[PDB]
Amino acid sequence: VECFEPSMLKKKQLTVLDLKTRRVLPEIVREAIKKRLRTVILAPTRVVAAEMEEALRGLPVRYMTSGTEIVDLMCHATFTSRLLQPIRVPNYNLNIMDEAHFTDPSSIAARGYISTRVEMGEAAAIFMTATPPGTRDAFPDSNSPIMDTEVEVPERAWSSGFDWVTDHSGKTVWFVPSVRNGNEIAACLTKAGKRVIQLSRKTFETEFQKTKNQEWDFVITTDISEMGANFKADRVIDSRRCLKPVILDGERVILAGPMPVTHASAAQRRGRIGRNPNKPGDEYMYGGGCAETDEGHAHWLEARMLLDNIYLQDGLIASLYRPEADKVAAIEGEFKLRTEQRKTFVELMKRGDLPVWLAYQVASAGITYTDRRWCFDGTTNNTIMEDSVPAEVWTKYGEKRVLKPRWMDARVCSDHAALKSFKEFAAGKR
Repeated sequence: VECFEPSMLKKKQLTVLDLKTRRVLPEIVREAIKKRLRTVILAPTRVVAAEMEEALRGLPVRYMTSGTEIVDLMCHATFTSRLLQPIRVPNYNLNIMDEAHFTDPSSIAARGYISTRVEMGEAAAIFMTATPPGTRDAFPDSNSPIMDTEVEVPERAWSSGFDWVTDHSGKTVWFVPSVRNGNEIAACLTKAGKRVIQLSRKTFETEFQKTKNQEWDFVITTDISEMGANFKADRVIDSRRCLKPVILDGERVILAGPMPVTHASAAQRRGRIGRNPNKPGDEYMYGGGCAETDEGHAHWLEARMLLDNIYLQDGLIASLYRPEADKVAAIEGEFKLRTEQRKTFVELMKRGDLPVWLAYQVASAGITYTDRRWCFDGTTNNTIMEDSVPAEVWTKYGEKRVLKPRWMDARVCSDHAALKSFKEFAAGKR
């Protein structure tokens, strides 16, 4: 609940610790070592993993990010990846997930595996988050009072009518629905004389350090900053919008929206500020309402794809964490692959860096990892565009062909670097 007690470490217990790194995590870790409980600590990002190392200095933690530790620490994604691969992973007696609201498929699957293990009676778990899966509170308490204001927020370059944006003399974190959208606002700001840092999923791990090392006026970020990113800011501007990956007719993935964020997302975005007890009056400006946009969101179907392929016990398939389990319509076990296709599936996701859903379509079709023929033999309306002309690649055979994947997932080309990565894939370069 609000305070940790040693009883939470008992098998069969699952606790949502709302709302840390603190001396709280070290407290938990000390209690776990004293009880000789084999423990995992799951961090959302490497940035958070490094922060954790700092707080846990002196404690026997194996950082998978003496030689003899009984506490392991790794990223959410790493845990789930190790589960899916042939790799032996301990049946941890205690599972600690930090920023346990993370809606990445790997994170959802991890919650599912972990929560099933506690239901079986095999482990305990602690899910640490200010915004539990399921929450409807966009305005949770904070360390210091926040001034909340509903206002029209620009989503395109502007010149007049938004003076409050540029008249501010402090530091602002501005949440946008997409990289491309952030690029436009960033350009507008920079033209206006501001110093801007941009953050997204693919750049976060390396670019977040700029917020410490460089002067800045605005951070333009996608939803990746909802996962414990700490800024020394006094204002958040929140579009209150996101893109929603959606599977259409079981045959394609589109990026729907922009559309309203969940209450959890809004709460996390706002929670970037109001954090300093000695600094009341941080500002949260928000530009729309919330909605349950995690319903029918592809990430929870992708989570099922992952979990269907993780062994737990003969004949058993882990269920999603119950508060999240209605976000997807699927039959448990429907995505279970046989050993060789599973291996292909994993390789497409890791080395291939393909979205889960796409990796599944390819693997389930009996295509081997290196066989890229599918990247070119799709229908005309699957052609991927580059600067409003069909995108082209040289195949590993040396033939120039139009990128036209058999299965279309919009995430493969939603911004320049995504397209650059998929073109390299289609070319057989990884």
